[PDB]
Amino acid sequence: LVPAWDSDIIFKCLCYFHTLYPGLIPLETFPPATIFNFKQKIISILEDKKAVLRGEPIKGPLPICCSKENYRRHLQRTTLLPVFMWYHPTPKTLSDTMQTMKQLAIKGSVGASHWLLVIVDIQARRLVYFDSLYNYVMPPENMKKELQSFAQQLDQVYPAYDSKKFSVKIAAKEVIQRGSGSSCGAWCCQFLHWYLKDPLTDALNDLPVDSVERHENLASFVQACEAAVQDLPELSWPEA
Ligand SMILES: [Cl-]
Repeated sequence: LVPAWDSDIIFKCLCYFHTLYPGLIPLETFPPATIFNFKQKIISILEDKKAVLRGEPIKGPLPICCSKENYRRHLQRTTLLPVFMWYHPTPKTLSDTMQTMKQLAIKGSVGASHWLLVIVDIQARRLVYFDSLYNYVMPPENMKKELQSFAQQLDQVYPAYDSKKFSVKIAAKEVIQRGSGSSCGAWCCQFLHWYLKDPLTDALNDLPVDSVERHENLASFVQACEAAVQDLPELSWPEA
């Protein structure tokens, strides 16, 4: 009784978050990033930011629902990439992950599929990894090491003025989404909103223990989001 946010409603919620926090670029979720290509996707966005900062053309392709001029403006302004990752345990490649996702979508079934969020905070030079199921993909200390290596590539790809290094944070210390099959999308957008309000958010440590109470507060958050996006344009990037 707090249902599944698909890629559509996650996208709209991100558009809405942009209008509150312009630094956030509302990256599309169709087709989404995966465990296999999220690094390439991020690198490619930051190379496009660098290009735009130099008045150069961009490479990486246009988002489907965004004009070229508007995308450039977003890339210029953005200080935060919300990368939504669609995962399933069975597929072993990008090609198979894509094929699996298309199969469950064309059946409208859920499966063992799951949303993760990686936040690239460019201002703070911080990678934040949020898994509402704690270790659905791999243990957190292993994700940490994998992301620290990634963080060193980003130091080369997107240097700071003073060689300040990208740091890594694993957000969830425990399973957050307790006894719920479907709430992973919503949790991702809740955590993102907390982070936009306060990048040093302790909101995950401050949760109620009671799983039901927790999911009621989330149901609140979800209704407030659904109200705010009701009138907002469909399949259409906000103008930066
Ligand atoms: Cl932006």
